[PDB]
Amino acid sequence: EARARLLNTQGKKATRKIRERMLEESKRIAELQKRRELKQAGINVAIK
Amino acid sequence: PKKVIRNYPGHPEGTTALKFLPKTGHLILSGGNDHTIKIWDFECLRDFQGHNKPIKALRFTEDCQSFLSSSFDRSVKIWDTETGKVKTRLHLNSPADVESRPTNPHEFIVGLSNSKILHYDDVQTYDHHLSSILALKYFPDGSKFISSSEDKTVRIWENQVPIKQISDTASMPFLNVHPNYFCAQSMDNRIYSFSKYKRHPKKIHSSAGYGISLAFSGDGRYICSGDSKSRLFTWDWNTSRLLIPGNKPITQVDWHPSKVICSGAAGKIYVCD
Amino acid sequence: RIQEAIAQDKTISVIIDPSQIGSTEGKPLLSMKCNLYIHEILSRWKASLEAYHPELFLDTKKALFPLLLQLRRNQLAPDLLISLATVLYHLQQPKEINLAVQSYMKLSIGNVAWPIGVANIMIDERTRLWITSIKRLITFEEWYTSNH
Amino acid sequence: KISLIQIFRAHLWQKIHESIVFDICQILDGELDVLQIESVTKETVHPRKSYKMNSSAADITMESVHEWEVSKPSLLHETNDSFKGLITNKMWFDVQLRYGDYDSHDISRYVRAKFLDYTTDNVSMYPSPTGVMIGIDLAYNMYDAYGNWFNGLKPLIQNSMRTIMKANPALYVLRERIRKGLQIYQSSYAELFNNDIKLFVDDTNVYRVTVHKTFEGNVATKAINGCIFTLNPKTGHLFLKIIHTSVWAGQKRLSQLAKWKTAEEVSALVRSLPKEEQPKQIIVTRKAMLDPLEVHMLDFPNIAIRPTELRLPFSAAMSIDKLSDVVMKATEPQMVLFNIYDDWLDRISSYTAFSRLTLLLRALKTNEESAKMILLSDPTITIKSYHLWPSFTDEQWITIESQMRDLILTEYGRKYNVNISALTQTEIKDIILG
RNA sequence: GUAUGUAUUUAUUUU
RNA sequence: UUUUAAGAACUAGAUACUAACAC
RNA sequence: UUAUAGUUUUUUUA
Repeated sequence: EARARLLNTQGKKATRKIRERMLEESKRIAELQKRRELKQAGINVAIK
Repeated sequence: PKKVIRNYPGHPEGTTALKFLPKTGHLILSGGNDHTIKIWDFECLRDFQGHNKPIKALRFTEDCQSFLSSSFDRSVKIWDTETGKVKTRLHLNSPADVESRPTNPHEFIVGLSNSKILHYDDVQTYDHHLSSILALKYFPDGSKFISSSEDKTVRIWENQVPIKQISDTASMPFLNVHPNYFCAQSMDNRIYSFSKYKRHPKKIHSSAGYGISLAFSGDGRYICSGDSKSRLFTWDWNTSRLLIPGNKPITQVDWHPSKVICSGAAGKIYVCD
Repeated sequence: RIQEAIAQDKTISVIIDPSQIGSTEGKPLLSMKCNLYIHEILSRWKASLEAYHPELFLDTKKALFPLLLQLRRNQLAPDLLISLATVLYHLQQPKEINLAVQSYMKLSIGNVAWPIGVANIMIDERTRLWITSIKRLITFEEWYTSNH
Repeated sequence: KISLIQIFRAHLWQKIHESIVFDICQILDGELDVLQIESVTKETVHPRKSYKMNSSAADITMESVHEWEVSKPSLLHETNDSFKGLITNKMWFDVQLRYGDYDSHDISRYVRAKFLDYTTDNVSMYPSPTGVMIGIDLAYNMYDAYGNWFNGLKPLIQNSMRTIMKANPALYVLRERIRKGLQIYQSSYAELFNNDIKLFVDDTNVYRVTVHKTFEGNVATKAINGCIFTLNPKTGHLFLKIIHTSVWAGQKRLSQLAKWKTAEEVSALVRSLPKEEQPKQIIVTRKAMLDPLEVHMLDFPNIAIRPTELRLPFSAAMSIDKLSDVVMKATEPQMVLFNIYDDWLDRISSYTAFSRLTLLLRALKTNEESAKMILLSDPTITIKSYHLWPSFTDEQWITIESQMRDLILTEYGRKYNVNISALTQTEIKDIILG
């Protein structure tokens, strides 16, 4: 319990940020391979 | 509508599974019931042997030049596309009927008559469905694994226990991920979707075009095309068997990265335009 | 005035074909059939009035009068005729009295009732009046087929 | 302001006005002869006259058999009157409602005040320029009538108000509710089977919370479809009102919202039904349903709600599939009718049918799945679509009565840490009955 | 018991 | 030119965090 | 336990 406790220094807010940011990156990757597979159909859809 | 562009014979046994090069669209990898894999040009390029028994599933990697094939021999075999030789052999699966390659993590997801889903470090075992596991998929955000089993359920997994259970199916033999963040799940007579589709008995694979067209292969040989938004069925076709009326069915199917590729139980691949 | 014609035709029976319940072309016909069947039920109740709640008969007839006129003139909305016909259809099946009551429950809740053996509606005051009496036709029928 | 906003809701005010005065629409709806009554003619009341105090109008016009002698206006309890000053036929009441306060706790100055002023005022609507005032302060429960007088009503009023102010429920809704807020309540069986129709509402299946992953981590709450389970114990046609989670979409805590949509469904079903098929009672184990039921059950003092006196096992209803099979299939909420007893009215009376049925529910409550196997152990005789429980022979039903019975006794003695061998009969009958 | 935050593209921008 | 995971199967649950859900 | 419930120092008898 303690040996696990010491190792995280931040507090709820920072961790919350780590998540939010990664979720943004999943959004990016997804939207990309959206556009990639649409290029494999040749139809070119512009990014927002 | 759709129609029949091309017929490709050349497998000795049935065609169980088909996957397509995710980058250049230049070829197929097609399993077989003869244990081989024959890489077709979207002519026959090469033959990849090395399984002793039939190949239920094949999946090609995006970020990697790797090809993960999996069979009834209880083994998940890697393939290095560069030099075309088996690199790695997995394990834990005394037949494995599904492989799906997690997009961003360098993971494998395998499943089969084990009734468990194994996350392979290219680590986790997911206790789960009460029967064999037919079809498995991977997603970048939450639930990262969707699974479908012959207990007639579909589970949405949290890999880091079940996040959600979907019981509305009355065996779920096929799923496909819409390239909208949803899934299309199948059963005997009713093809549903999950974040309905009108079907009379079609009993008993699915594929989703980027145009929101939802393909459904029959075991009666009928090709049931749908719109994905509505649920409407705008077309139903019937394949010509070959030069038995029982052998007419559709084992697998896929779309490229405007064409359709369906391996059939008649020992032929057909290309629908 | 075709409704004035269908009502005078002796070629229409009380038997309801469930396959016609949702038909657009058969609406005028089905509407008259419902009118004819309800009269037939009230007729058998009349014939055995002393044996089955005679004190409720008159009130039931009065509540059904406006519905019958509407059925005779094909004035019921599509969804409403569909629900009523479904109830009456199952009622014509002795071993389907429970499917009739189930259909009746939907109708009373404002939902469309489709044949079960084989979305929404709105209810008014005078309409609520005849929907209530329909339940009386159901209870009578159960008693009738049970006591003979 | 908080506490009051409790005390009145769903227009409990308006309901009060109807219950009282409309119930007089009965009592002097039927009195024709002795007072020379042609008919009871009242104007259709706009919905706001109950809670809008701007100005008032003639309510319920008495149109005499023959003729009537209007004395100069006095109170109900203002006595001695010479009626013959005038004559009318058509009449009316002014009967109203105001919650008074420690300044004005005497209505009568308000009675004659408002009455007089109204009568002599333009905006006041009258068919007859004679009539009667009956007001009430719900505050101190006072009431009064300052009318013009043609003879004979006076005690009919007097005594009748003794009844009303002691009876017509909405009052007793207050005097319940005010005591809720005030927290003063002064300190110091088989008949279920009698003729009139007795119904069973049990709501524990109505809102089913479903625990699910919290995006980050936490314990997530949700729900999945319920339905309202009601039956009469006798004739076995189930009323299931489907609860389709769409219902809960946007709002609040759904504990209160549960209880209130249960009440409104049960009521709507009742109202819609015929006077012949309506219940004469209602019986529920969960008494959190009292207030919602009641408050929607003002409208029917005919019916009478009665609770449980006795410990009861109804929460297993869903674990017996086919109905739950129906719960999970519904796209849109609807009623469905079913069959409780399989067919138990041939081979039994409903009597020991219901004893065996409770016992079934029991062994479904404690150990569950052992009981479900007991039922379906040999499926090789199969349940039809209409039945629910596994169809049996005589002996199968009978011994399974014994075994299901046995569970809670044995599991009991083990689990509750008090022995089964030292028992006395009446505690056995207790847990069996409850 | 909640504030707070996020996305909600339908009507085809030239090879 | 890089790399190599001991592998597979079976098992119960204790300490856990939290729950606009049950006095 | 209801018509809620982050700041309004949260909780004691003759």
